[PDB]
Amino acid sequence: AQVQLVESGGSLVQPGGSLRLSCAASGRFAESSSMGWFRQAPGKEREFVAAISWSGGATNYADSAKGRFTLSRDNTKNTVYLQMNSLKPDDTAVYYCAANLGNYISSNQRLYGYWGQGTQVTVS
Amino acid sequence: AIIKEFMRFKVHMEGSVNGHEFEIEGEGEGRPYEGTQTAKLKVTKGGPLPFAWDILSPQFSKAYVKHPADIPDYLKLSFPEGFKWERVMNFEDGGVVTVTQDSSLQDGEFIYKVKLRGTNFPSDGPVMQKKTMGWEASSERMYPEDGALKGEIKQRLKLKDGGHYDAEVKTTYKAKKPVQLPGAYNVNIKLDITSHNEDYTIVEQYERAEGRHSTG
Repeated sequence: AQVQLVESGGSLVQPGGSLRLSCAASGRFAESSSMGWFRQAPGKEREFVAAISWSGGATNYADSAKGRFTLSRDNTKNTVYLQMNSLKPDDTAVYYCAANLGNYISSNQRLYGYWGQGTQVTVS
Repeated sequence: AIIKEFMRFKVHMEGSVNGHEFEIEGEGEGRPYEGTQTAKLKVTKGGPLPFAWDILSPQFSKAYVKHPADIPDYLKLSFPEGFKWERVMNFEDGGVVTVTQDSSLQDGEFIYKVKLRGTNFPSDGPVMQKKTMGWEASSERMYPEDGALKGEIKQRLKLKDGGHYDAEVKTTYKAKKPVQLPGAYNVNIKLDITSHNEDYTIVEQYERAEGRHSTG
C-alpha cells in the first residue's frame, strides 16, 4: 500500500445545495499522487467527474462538472477538495477518489491504480 | 490535460559527427501510458549524412514509457515544465557520442530539443561506413542518484555483415523542478526503423518501451 486514499464529506443535501468532499492521500507516494473523482450511482457505470494533478497545478473536469464544481489540492496534507455546487437529484451517487503516479488526470479508470472506499452523496 | 493517452511531439536536433554539422526536424506521436511511439524525421541541413543513422535514432522520448502502477513515473511527473537529459555513449572502437536534451509540454504537444556531438569515429569503422543494421532490444537499468534519475545500458548494434558493435551508455535525467524519485527498476526498449528513403534523409522509427520491477 504505497498510496492510501480516504474520502470524506458524503452527506444528504437538498437540490440546489452544495457539498465539499475531500480525499486525503497517505503513504510514501502520496506526494506524487494525481487524484481523480469518479461517481457510481446505484446500478450504473462509474463515470469521471474531475481530476487534479499531484502538483495541484492542472485540473480537468467532466462537462457535467464545469462551471459548477471546483477541485483543489492542499499540498501540505496531500489532500484534494471537490466543491460541488448546484447539485441535482441525478448527482446522487457513491463518489470515489482514485490516484495514479503518472500525472494522469483524465477519465480512463484503468490508469488509476489506487482507489478509496467511496463516500455517499444523496441529493433530495 | 497535461498528458493524454495519445500525444504528439516535435523534435529538433542540431549535431555534428566527426565534424560534419547537420540538423534534423521531426514529428511523432504515441501512447505515453502504453509505452509506444512513432516518429518521422527529416534531415534539414547537412544531408545526406556521411554516417550511420543508427547512432542518431536513440536520441529522438522517455515520456512514452509504460510504467507499473506502483512506480512513480518521474519523467511524466515532471511535466508540463519537463526535464533535461544528458547522455554519453562509448562505442567499442573509440567513437564517442554526447547528447543533451530538453523536453517540455507546450500547447498540448511535447517539444524536444536535442544537441549531439559524435567524435573520434574511425573512418573505416561501421558508423562512418554506414554498415549498421539497427539496434538489438535493450534493457536500461534505472536508479536514483544525486537527486537525479540515471540509466545505464549495454547497447548492441547489428552489422550488415552479421555480428555486433557494442556501446556502453549512461544517461542522467533531471526534472526541471523537484520530483519524487523511484527506486531501481529496468526499462526494456526496442527501437525499429520502419521506413527510410535511399540515403536516410527521411526516416520513420518505432519504439516500444516498458518499465518493469527489477526486484520483488
